[PDB]
Amino acid sequence: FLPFQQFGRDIADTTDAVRDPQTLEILDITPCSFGGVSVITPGTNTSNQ
Amino acid sequence: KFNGLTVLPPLLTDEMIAQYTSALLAGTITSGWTFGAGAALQIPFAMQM
Repeated sequence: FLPFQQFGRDIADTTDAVRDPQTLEILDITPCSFGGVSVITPGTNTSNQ
Repeated sequence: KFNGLTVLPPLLTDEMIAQYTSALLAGTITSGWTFGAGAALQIPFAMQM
């Protein structure tokens, strides 16, 4: 980052990386992992597992 | 995947699809037109043409 540029943005026009306003640092924002939940279960008349 | 677009893996992997192609190639050079219509039979490829 240039000395006067505090924060960057990605292709989606969302926060990508930011800088510490207190000290000199550059931190990249990577969203914490998430995903879907799939349920493998048999028929209602067979088992409830 | 960091922006929310989940790419699901295909059910047939590369080794299974390659096994089905080699299984069909070895069958086509064996029974020819036969195994598609029924049980495989031994015929020489010289008599197949």
